Amino acid sequence: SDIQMTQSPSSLSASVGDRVTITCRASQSVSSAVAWYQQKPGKAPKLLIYSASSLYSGVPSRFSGSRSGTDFTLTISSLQPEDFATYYCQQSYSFPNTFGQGTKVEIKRTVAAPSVFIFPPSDEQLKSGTASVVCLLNNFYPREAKVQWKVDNALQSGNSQESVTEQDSKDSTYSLSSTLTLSKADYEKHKVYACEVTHQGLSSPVTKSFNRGEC
Amino acid sequence: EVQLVESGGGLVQPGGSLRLSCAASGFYISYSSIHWVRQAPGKGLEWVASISPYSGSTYYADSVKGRFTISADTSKNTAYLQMNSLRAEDTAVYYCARQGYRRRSGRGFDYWGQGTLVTVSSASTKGPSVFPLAPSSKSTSGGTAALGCLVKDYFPEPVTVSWNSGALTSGVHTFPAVLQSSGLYSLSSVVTVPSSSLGTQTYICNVNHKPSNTKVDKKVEPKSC
RNA sequence: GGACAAAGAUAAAAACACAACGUAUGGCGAAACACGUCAUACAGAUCCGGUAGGUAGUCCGGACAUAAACAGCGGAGCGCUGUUUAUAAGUAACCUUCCUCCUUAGGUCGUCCAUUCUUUGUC
Ligand SMILES: Nc1ccc2cc3ccc(N)cc3nc2c1
Ligand SMILES: [Mg+2]
Ligand SMILES: [Mg+2]
Ligand SMILES: [Mg+2]
Repeated sequence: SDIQMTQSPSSLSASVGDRVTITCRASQSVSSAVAWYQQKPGKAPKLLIYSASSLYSGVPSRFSGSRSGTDFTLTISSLQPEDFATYYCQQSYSFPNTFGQGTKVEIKRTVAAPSVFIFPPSDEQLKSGTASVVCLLNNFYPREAKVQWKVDNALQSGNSQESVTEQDSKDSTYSLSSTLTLSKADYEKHKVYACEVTHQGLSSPVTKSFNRGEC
Repeated sequence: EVQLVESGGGLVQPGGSLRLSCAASGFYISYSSIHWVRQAPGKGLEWVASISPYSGSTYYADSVKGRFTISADTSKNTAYLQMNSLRAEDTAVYYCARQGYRRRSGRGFDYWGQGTLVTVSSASTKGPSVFPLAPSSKSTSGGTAALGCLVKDYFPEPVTVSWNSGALTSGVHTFPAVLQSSGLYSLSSVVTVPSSSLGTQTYICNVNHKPSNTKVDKKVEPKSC
């Protein structure tokens, strides 16, 4: 039977100087054969802790590791701006090796309302034979937001794809784009298209809409 | 001084074979365990395979058992991962890692490569079709409007987007590409500009897709009335 | 006094040779497994009877314990249970008694200790 490593929490929000703890629970004994790593987006992981308590050469002291039974914790005594990354735990007691699902450490910030814009399909795209309508939610925090597309005030499901940016270096906010892809004919069968955003910063749903064939 | 460089990734069709290499420098692979770990785009690390020192013992994960072979060539100081009968789920960045000395670093992986991308897909290289996202015809909210381009139906990655030939770099968000049901990628790049400039200033996005040899400059302007 | 006899108490006591693979755990070797090396442990010298009175780590016989092979049971592999076999060569070799034409053998009888003192019966 393979060993499972369950990492909690999947995502954590904290500020510079915070003490952070991430835990990993093993389905069976793994003794002390546990390691932790830090992967910054687009970069290879870097070894942080080995043998589940030992600090790897050259790693900052603030990072520590503790073992209680089959539970292992990684602790940063005081966060620094360079310490915001995804963190992984790994067991190496028995093959096959297994990794934790990861924990992303993000900057904590003021609740920020999204600025919402709606872009109608371009004429070149309708000449190409497809229609895409793009909603943009700009500079908002936290990353938890919802977009409800409405064609002629009719809710649409399964035709919308979303994409979110990594937290900004300066504003520490996330931006989201939602794209609704409809057939050119279907885009030409409906007169009203709206984007409804429900976010914590938004006291009420904020909707930005256009009509088919209007300026 | 210690370095690992993976190579040999790329795009392969489902059911096809690929062979990854991990060239080492600053150490001899015979005295260490070598591991291959893959990371699917937007997903976590997944251990793939390992080779032990002085025995050649090979260990694999269930997801790859029977289809992957890990080997080592000491004279070329290089590890290898042979993948046969590949499928879309194998698409990932593959790192090779050195396992550290047990006395110094336990069983942790102390050095990794930059990774190499493996894309399993039947899609053919397509040049991106860049469309224009017009700034709001109505007055913008906040006094700054948003104008963007849509780089849609391009394979494979990556694309590069500049604005005004790179003169406009502040406030631009290029979104991560999303794979659509077609198997082709799509993304959008948007910029916020002062609304006073929308009629006075012309905004162009420059999209480059080197794999297809595609350079496009698309002008985004407000629409009629 | 001495002799024979029985019954007691006491003491004694087996030659030569006794091997060689390997397994497990842990440490170390640039070392999760394999490999090499070192340390430690295991690798029937348990119990009983007999062997014309006695002496067995090695006999003969049996039991038990432990290991291997085979059979059965439960959820190919894995774990147990039951049976068989094994646990040196060797009670081989030499010497020796008897028997058998397995006779250039096979079996079998021996190889060691049995001292000292006490009581009684009859000469
Ligand atoms: N070599 C031998 C031969 C026969 C033996 C017979 C014995 C009978 C009883 C005992 N206690 C020890 C014995 N030892 C013997 C040693
Ligand atoms: Mg006896
Ligand atoms: Mg003796
Ligand atoms: Mg015998």
